[PDB]
Amino acid sequence: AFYGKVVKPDETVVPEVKDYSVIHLSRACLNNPEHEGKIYVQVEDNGCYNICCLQKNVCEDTPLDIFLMLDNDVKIKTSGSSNEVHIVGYYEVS
Amino acid sequence: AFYGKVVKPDETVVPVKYSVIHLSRACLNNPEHEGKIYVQVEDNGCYNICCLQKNVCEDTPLDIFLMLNDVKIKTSGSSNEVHIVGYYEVS
Amino acid sequence: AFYGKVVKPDETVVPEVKDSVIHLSRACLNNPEHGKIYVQVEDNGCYNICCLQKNVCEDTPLDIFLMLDNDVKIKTSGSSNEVHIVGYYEVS
Amino acid sequence: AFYGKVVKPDETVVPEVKDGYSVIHLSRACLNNPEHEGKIYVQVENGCYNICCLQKNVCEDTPLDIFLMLDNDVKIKTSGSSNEVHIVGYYEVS
Amino acid sequence: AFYGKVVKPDETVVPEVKDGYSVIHLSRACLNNPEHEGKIYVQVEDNGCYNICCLQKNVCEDTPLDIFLMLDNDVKIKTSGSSNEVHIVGYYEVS
Repeated sequence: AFYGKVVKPDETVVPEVKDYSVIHLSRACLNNPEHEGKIYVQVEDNGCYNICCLQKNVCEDTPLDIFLMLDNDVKIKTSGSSNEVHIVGYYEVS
Repeated sequence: AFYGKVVKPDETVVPVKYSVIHLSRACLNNPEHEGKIYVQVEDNGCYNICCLQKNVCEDTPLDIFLMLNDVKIKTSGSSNEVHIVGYYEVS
Repeated sequence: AFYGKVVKPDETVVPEVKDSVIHLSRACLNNPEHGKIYVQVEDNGCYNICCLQKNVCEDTPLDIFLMLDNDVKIKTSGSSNEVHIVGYYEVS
Repeated sequence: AFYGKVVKPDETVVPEVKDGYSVIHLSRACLNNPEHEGKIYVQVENGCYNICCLQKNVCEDTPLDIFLMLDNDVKIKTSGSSNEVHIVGYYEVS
Repeated sequence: AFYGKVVKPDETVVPEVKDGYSVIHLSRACLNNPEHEGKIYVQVEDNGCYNICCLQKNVCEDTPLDIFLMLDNDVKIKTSGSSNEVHIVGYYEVS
């Protein structure tokens, strides 16, 4: 079960639950970005923690290994430069 | 069961030997054009898996699973070919 | 079961025990202001698990298993910038 | 079963086939005090695909995750600057 | 089951065999406020001596690893190059 969402800045994504109690993040990647600053991908659980940092041309992508419980209503957001981030992974149970 | 295809820029790849396919690397090959190039997956939308650019970053390892969901692979960006490599898998 | 802690410099953290094992998945800086900073675990001996700096490398993935019962310890050493540890919990 | 080979430039490696083991997994590639400063590719041969790109004092090592079928008598070679490459992995069944 | 060792430059390390577990997984190699400025390689022995990674003071101080070593093979780990210690960190695993 493939998972993918494009995380627009100032849009907070709570991942939709197809079927699967958990979600696994495998990749984060920018998309021909315009703003030239760093951007953080964050999960809100509480507390709000940085899972990765992208800064346009220097580092446009990074692998991930993040498990998120969907029943825990985990939240995903960007905070740095105003750029969209492409999340890619797969669904998983418990 | 080894998997490998060279993705020409103006070519969209649909990978079915096994049920799922695991991507292990995308890598350039003596590229000539200098801009960035993205590797993309289409499964209900079109998502970037990685970004490659001559000199800056010519390859990256991958850990992406795709259900053989009639997923599609394409490159976007520089007029450069990209070597996708991985392996097949059941369940 | 998601895990996350912000390890302030000169605060030594023993990870919270959600009802047994913990896997470290990421270490990452956060708009740092101040050189290198190391993330360390003190399992008897004290081992560097990763190295972060302001401009060269602000985050890195991790793949570390830690026993919570073994009272393993986490600390940063070097430049005084906060580090976001992120991972997930696991049993046995 | 540990696997290790030094892939000299312009010498084609077909990994020795252990009886019992059918597949071989590549886990890491790394340079060794290289002399020529150009880039070098590691390749596997249906077709001949670049599995990694290494370069002196720029990117000397990389992790790998390549499974190769031993019965298919697949081939490994480096193609670029005249530098040797250290492949490390393990033998495996199914 | 955590594993960690600091490989001094003059030392060949054979990882301790914790019974119950059979394999050992290397997760990281990382320097520790190094003093010498040359590059240093992390190597595994056996018949051969193979480089798993390369570390240097200012350019690249750590790298992730994903190396499986069978404890049955009593493999050896050493660094060769600049006189710097390298912190190997990982965990034990069964089968």
